[PDB]
Amino acid sequence: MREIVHIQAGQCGNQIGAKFWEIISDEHGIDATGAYHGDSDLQLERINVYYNEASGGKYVPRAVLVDLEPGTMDSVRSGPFGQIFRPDNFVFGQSGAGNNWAKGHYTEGAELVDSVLDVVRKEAESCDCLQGFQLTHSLGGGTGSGMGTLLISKIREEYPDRIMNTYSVVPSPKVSDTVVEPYNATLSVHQLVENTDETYCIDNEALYDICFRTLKLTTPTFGDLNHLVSLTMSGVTTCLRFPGQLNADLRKLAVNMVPFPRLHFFMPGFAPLTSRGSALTVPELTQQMFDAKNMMAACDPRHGRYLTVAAIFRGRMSMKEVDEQMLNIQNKNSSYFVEWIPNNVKTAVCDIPPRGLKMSATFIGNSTAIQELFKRISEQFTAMFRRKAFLHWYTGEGMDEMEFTEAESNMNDLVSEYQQYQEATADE
Amino acid sequence: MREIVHIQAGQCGNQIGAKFWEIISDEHGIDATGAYHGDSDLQLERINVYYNEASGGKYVPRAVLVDLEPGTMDSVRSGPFGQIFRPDNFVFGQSGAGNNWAKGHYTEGAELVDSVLDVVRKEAESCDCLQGFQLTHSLGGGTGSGMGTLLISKIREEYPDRIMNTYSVVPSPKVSDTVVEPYNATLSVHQLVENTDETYCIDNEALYDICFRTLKLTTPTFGDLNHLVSLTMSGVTTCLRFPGQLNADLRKLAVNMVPFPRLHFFMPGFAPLTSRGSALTVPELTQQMFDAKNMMAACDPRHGRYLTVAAIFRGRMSMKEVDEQMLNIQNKNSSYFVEWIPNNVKTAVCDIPPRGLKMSATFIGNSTAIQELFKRISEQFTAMFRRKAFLHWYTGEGMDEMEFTEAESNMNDLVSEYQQYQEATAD
Amino acid sequence: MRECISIHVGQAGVQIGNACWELYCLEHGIQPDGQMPGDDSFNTFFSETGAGKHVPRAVFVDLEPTVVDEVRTGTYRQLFHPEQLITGKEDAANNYARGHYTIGKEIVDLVLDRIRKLADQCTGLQGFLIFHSFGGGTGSGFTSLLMERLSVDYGKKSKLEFAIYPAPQVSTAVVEPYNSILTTHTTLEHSDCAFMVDNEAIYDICRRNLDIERPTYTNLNRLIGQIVSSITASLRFDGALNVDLTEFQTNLVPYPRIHFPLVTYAPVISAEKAYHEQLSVAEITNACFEPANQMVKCDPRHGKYMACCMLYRGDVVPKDVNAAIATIKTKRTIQFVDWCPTGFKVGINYQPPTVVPGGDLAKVQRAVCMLSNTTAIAEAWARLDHKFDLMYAKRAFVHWYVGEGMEEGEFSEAREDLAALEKDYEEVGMDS
Amino acid sequence: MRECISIHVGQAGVQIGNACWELYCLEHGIQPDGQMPSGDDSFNTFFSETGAGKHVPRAVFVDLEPTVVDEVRTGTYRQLFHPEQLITGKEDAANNYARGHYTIGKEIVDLVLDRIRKLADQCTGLQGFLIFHSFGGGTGSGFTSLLMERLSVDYGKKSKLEFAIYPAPQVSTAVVEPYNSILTTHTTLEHSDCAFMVDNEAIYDICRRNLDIERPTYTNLNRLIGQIVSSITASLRFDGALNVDLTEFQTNLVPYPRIHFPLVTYAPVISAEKAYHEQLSVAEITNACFEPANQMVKCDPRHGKYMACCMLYRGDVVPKDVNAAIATIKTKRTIQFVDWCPTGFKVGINYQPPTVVPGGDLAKVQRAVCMLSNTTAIAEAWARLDHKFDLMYAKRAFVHWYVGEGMEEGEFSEAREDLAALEKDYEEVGMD
Amino acid sequence: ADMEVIELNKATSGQSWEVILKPPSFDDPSLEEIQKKLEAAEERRKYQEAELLKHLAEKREHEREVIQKAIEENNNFIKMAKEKLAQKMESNKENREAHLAAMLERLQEKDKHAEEVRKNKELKEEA
Ligand SMILES: Nc1nc2c(ncn2[C@@H]2O[C@H](COP(=O)(O)OP(=O)(O)OP(=O)(O)O)[C@@H](O)[C@H]2O)c(=O)[nH]1
Ligand SMILES: Nc1nc2c(ncn2[C@@H]2O[C@H](COP(=O)(O)OP(=O)(O)OP(=O)(O)O)[C@@H](O)[C@H]2O)c(=O)[nH]1
Ligand SMILES: Nc1nc2c(ncn2[C@@H]2O[C@H](COP(=O)(O)OP(=O)(O)OP(=O)(O)O)[C@@H](O)[C@H]2O)c(=O)[nH]1
Ligand SMILES: Nc1nc2c(ncn2[C@@H]2O[C@H](COP(=O)(O)OP(=O)(O)OP(=O)(O)O)[C@@H](O)[C@H]2O)c(=O)[nH]1
Ligand SMILES: [Mg+2]
Ligand SMILES: [Mg+2]
Ligand SMILES: [Mg+2]
Ligand SMILES: [Mg+2]
Repeated sequence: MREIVHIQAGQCGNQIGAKFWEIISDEHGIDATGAYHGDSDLQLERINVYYNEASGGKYVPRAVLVDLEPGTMDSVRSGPFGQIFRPDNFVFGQSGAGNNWAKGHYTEGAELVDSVLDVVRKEAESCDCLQGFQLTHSLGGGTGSGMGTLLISKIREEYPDRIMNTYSVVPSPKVSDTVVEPYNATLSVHQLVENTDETYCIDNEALYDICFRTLKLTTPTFGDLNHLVSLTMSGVTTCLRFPGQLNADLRKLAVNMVPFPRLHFFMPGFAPLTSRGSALTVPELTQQMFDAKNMMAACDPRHGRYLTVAAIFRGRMSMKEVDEQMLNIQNKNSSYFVEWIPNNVKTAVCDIPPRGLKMSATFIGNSTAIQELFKRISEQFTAMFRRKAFLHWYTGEGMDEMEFTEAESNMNDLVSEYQQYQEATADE
Repeated sequence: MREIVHIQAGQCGNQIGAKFWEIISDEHGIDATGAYHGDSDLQLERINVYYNEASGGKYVPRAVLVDLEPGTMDSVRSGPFGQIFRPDNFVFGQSGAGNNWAKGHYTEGAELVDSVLDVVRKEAESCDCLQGFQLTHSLGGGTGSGMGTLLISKIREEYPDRIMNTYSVVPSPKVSDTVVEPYNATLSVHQLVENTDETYCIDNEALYDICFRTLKLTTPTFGDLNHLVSLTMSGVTTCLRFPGQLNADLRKLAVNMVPFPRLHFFMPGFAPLTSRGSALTVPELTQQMFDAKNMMAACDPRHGRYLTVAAIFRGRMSMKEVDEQMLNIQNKNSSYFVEWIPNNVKTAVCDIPPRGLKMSATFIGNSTAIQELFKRISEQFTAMFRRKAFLHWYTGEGMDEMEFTEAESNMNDLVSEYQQYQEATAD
Repeated sequence: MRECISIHVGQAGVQIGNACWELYCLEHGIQPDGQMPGDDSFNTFFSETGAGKHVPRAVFVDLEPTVVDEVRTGTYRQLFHPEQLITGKEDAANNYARGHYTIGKEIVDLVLDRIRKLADQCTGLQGFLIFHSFGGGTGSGFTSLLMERLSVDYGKKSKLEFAIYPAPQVSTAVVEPYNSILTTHTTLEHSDCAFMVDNEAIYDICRRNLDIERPTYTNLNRLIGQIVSSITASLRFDGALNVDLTEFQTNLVPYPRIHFPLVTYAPVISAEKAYHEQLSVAEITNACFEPANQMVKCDPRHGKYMACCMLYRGDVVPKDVNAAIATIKTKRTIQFVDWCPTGFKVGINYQPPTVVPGGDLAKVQRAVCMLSNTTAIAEAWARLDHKFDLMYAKRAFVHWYVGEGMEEGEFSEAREDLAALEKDYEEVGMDS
Repeated sequence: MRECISIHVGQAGVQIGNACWELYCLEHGIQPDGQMPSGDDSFNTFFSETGAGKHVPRAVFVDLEPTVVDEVRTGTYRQLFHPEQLITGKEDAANNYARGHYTIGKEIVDLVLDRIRKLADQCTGLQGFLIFHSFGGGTGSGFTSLLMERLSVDYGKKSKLEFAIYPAPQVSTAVVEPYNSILTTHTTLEHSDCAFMVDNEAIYDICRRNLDIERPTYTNLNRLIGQIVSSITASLRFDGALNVDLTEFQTNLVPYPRIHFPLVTYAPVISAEKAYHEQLSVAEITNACFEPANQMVKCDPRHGKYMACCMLYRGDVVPKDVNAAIATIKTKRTIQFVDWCPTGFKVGINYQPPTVVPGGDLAKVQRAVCMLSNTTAIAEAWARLDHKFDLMYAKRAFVHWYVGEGMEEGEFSEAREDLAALEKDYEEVGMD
Repeated sequence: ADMEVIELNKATSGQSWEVILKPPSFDDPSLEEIQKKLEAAEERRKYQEAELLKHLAEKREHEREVIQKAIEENNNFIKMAKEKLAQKMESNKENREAHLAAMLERLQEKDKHAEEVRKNKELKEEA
């Protein structure tokens, strides 16, 4: 369990993926040219989990950049760490997906899917011990959602024994691009329930709310949203790229976090909440685990019960203090953890804080409260589906109305399942 | 839709036809020899609609001059602009039609009809894009009425897809005392109802009245009546001869003006009303649209309802003022326009005024009030037909009494139809 | 790549094409001879010859040669190859039956042949942009025939229209409501999206905002060209946010028949004044919901929005756009249907709206073009349908169509279809 | 000669082996390169000798992943071991027993047995095996149980003694550790002769309390574990008199095959940084033996009954003082033994003094003691583990991870039923 | 005081003995078994992986069925558009020709009547 192959698909997937690569490069002391200029051995100990070592001292991200349109690829190449990427790993079509899941999954996406598999196969065969795949994408558009989910199932066919992990950006009317977002998201959730092992739910509703309410940004932009996403992704991957005992690899994390196969949707949390232009004690950080204000999915952790939680503390802090505060947070809030999964909160402490901060906390939660996010998508979906609004754009691509009823049913079943375990008692 | 072939038949047709050719030649800067000596580019832009370009820079009217008697043809040749015409295009017989429609349509006219078709075929085949035919003739005589209507049906047979347009001079007891004029006119109306696409009704009753009452000419002559006809014809063909958007060709005009196939009889209007030896404002010009005194057909526009109207303003005037005044004239007179044909009044403004004037207005009206002109002909006809007076003039030529009953019925039906749509409500 | 073929039909379609292609040349630095001394997105609308000259991916068609002859002899006569400027001899005489059957059938194959040759030069054809009036014989009849033949030759390939809605102030024919209903009926099934432009709205904006006493087609087409250029700027440039032919369709069309967006444009400033100062992003965004700035006369307060697409251009920042749209979301006067959770597609291009030197429009720092699907646009169909009924009840002018081989049943079928469309806008505006 | 082969399985087994072998080297005067500048020859039971005069541990270090063993391969003692005895795979068991037993373990098991066979070939009087492993890890649980099964086939009557790490939340790595513990105990019950359990919480708390270490690391825990393992094996590696052979462990501590889990107690555990204190007497260290605070497994011996007690004294200890110390303890305390066993202790004195790693957390003491007692009170550790198993298993939480590796649900029922029978056995044995 | 000490062993580095405080109140697998169990587990692991691939193959077949459905629908739309237009163009051609044939039949009849009038004029004249 060493190498991870990263895939970023569509406008959203490429934007948050480029931001991920720039934060972790800074943390690992890697410059825009792939050169290491750090001052710690912890920075290079697990560098191979995400980077390949190329000709003469340089490190190249094991990343495949995908889109059905070239514009997004160009903006990444031009961006801050654009030249760090392997040029042969940029795979793009010319047609675009027209913000249509059916075009990404069945038509134009199917035409470009083989070109992507060939690049990810080259990266995977190069691995001494492949952990699996990490995909960043949006659920609201056409390429990230439709083609990204098509890629998951084609990779599932060739690598059925590897871990499939996603960072899935949930659409919100608060920061919306297209009218059909609830259809594209529902058709993607249906695919993620069946084919991924771990999905981090990155909700644009929660990110907009953090920027507006907490960071006091009257008019947040994608840059403000993506600054929170980059800090969150740096936090959730801490275990994978620095030496440590707990959840050090994709399979060990899945085994610790997923008690039931379909319930693999995580609610990420982060403290402190910062803006792009600029404190915090151990008890203050531990408290944010139950704070809906610090959640990256628009759900309240106090509304459900945590099945499992991974808490990651970063920076110079006392491990003894972290241990004391974590025990207190579980004992004081006993009613928000399922009683039938003993010691279900695992804590890890890393001496290297994220880029720009001196201390931080990141929470990977598998909470039954995530059903609120799925219910919100379901209600937006039924509002359109009841009237069959915009359906000709999907049926025109060869889809049947039946696939919509099936995607909706599966998602309502998933909500019903979270509710079933939220109510499940130890005394059967 | 480029070239128009013009035909003038009989004494009246040749007289008003020659006058049309001299007015439009002056407007287009063409002299009696066919030479252009104008100053404006608008004068030559659509010169090909009526003129052929001959050897050297000369322009020759695409006109066929027809008569069963030679006299009017000699008069035309001698007249002003007589030499402009193509000599081979003068087709004449020697016999005459004796003010008898039967002689023009069936006997003498039938003998000369082929000689005419020979000349019009040569003109029509020379056209890059033939619009159709334009005929000037009288309805009360023998040649213009009988032979002119025979020509329409023969030309129609060979060119069924072309527009057939006439300038038809309606008889009046005021001008012409040749007693059988109601018979010749009725037999011609019957033909025009069935075979023309657009007929401008030029009424001698209205022309006589304008000269006598408005122009104060105690004894008007054909020269005085024809001065009004020349100004009116210059006005109605403005759209065909000069660059413009509205009614630029014969078919576009017909489609805008004729809602029902048989109701293609227009009431032309003109302001100012001038003598042969003589400027109004925009509001003054627009008012004359409802003035019976300015109508070339002896009908009152306020007596009926306009199905469609084309208003043509010529001279240096504000298009904004014309637009304001035209809106006001239809809003104030809403009861005189049929409600079930929306926006049925189309206005056009041309910078070139007619010969002799600085500003003018011409109105092409398709009004239900034209039934007054047909009723007048019908009553005169029945007065004679009831007694079978002069019938042997027509039966002697091989005609049956049945053709008379049929022509009369067709005309009464046309009156009944104008009345039906005058009373037709949107409900 | 991502090519778009422009088809201009009849006098209105051709004269509007004149304004558009002149403006695209100015916007991309292309000289009238096709030469240009790097974005490269303009290649979606211009092909390139071996000699380095740029040629529009366009066909100009008219059944009469007068209008196209002005292009053939004008400033841009070297920009187009003569094979792409197609004309017959006789026009459709403001008769749909002549455009579709009698006169159109004689030139239809030639037009398709030239479109086929333009399509051959496309590696990723998005579809077609068809410009035509609803009123003219060629604009109505020939476009309907062409739409039908394009569906046979290109199947479901995207077909979007720019249609001139008739207005009495500049109307050329009494039968225009007949031609409009017949062409809408035939075209409904073959069009994917039709942007309607009411001549009275363009006329009144010219009078009010530009101080032009009696606007001519020159004035109307300069403004129309500005709007068409705004709609195609996302295709011909690569800005902060782009939108292709497919993205317009997916966002603006919820049901196949409901494909008529309302176009709004701001700011329209007279080349005079100078003391106009510069309008903010919020100011130009607000103006899009004002009925005075609409391309079709109708009242959006009497209707409900199902989709709104904002096409910004010039000195525009996404932060400024989001703040402006946020204030618009809170407007009680701007109602959306309940089955539409989100109705905002934003696109931003950095290239300011270029104006024709010597023209009536001023050089602004930022401008916006909104495309909105509102049920209020059914008011334009109701106006047209009523005028049709008045004439058809008496069979007034119907003999002109029947004489060309058309049947009266086609008038009944066409009107019944538009009556169903009126009911569709009513049903779609209902709450669930 | 009485040779013993040590088998270190998984991260816990390998890291504890590091501490054990470092301490044995210190105790026998062996340098990290295997040299010893040479008491008695008993050290040969744990170290073979090469032709070059170097001493090599009779040990195999196994992990399904290479990170932990790689530290041994590159560390200070990289010359003490030959690379053939440090065996690693590429992919670990991902904290899943089924993965370590049925999937990954299956491919490396033969290689490990082959290397064990080669170490056994060098033995003249092989006593048996000492297996160090965690209950919680996928390798410590799954691979050890697979290895125990094959060792029973290849070495019929050879003794197998375990040193097993009981899971503790303070240092726990996985939620499913109670599943792995019950599954490995079930499969290993029949193949082990004696298993000395070590609760990570007990040693974690002794490090905090006795050594003043705020947040003890595995380095601190294993240094302490190493002292206890050294105390137990001292009579095999030195010419001792109690538990001098492996078979003697079953004879002295195991009355029934299934009840093979002795409780280990150790005293004194003194901080190295302690201000020069007076040495603890024999009475003082003996009394501490009977205090729950000094136990390796958290449980209450007051709630149970002893069936065997072995006192392993080390250093400056006289039999007269031991007997006086034991006499007082019986006088004051209860020391309830089961009715079929006599109340009494088997005492052993190993004169070799207690050795500590220089620079470590433990002070060098003059005398120390390690008690091994088979008490029914240890069933409290099984009850804790069994309850956590039941809570998760009732909901089939995490079970899909095991079934996906080829395991059947019936194995969970069988494993739990077997540990329910074990709980009943401790109850039956303690009855009278 | 009652404690029975019993010497056991005494060696170079050790000494051992038993201390009695009170007397008591009351006086194999096979390689084949292992191999059978491990192979059974491997077959279950392989069976579930094989069933997963069979279902992923069913999703690949569905993907082809939707693409084929899209292509058939576009071709059927072309087929319907082609015959609707061919029917419309041919009906219109029949109608326009019928209207123009009827108008030339009317004109022809009028010309037959004209020669019939000419016939009567001739017998009225002469005689
Ligand atoms: N947080 C965040 N959300 C984004 C970003 N870009 C787009 N989104 C969201 O993602 C959804 C749209 O998905 P996209 O990935 O942009 O679509 P696409 O795959 O590029 O589709 P095409 O344009 O057809 O190629 C919406 O709900 C947006 O709010 C970004 O940079 N950050
Ligand atoms: N306005 C006008 N009417 C005329 C003129 N000449 C004759 N008319 C009218 O035309 C009718 C008589 O018809 P004519 O044209 O002279 O006769 P024709 O068509 O030549 O037939 P024939 O004399 O039989 O050869 C009467 O209604 C006259 O009032 C003229 O120059 N102007
Ligand atoms: N905005 C605008 N409208 C125009 C223009 N030219 C004509 N129109 C409108 O189009 C309608 C008339 O149709 P046209 O396009 O001129 O006719 P056509 O398509 O050439 O057809 P025919 O000439 O009948 O063969 C009326 O509503 C006019 O106001 C133009 O340049 N701009
Ligand atoms: N005392 C002690 N316990 C340890 C050590 N390392 C791990 N553990 C415990 O062992 C359990 C986890 O099992 P591991 O031995 O690390 O895992 P493994 O045997 O390598 O198996 P995989 O990594 O899953 O293949 C937890 O209870 C840990 O606290 C160590 O060095 N000392
Ligand atoms: Mg994109
Ligand atoms: Mg005469
Ligand atoms: Mg035209
Ligand atoms: Mg391990």
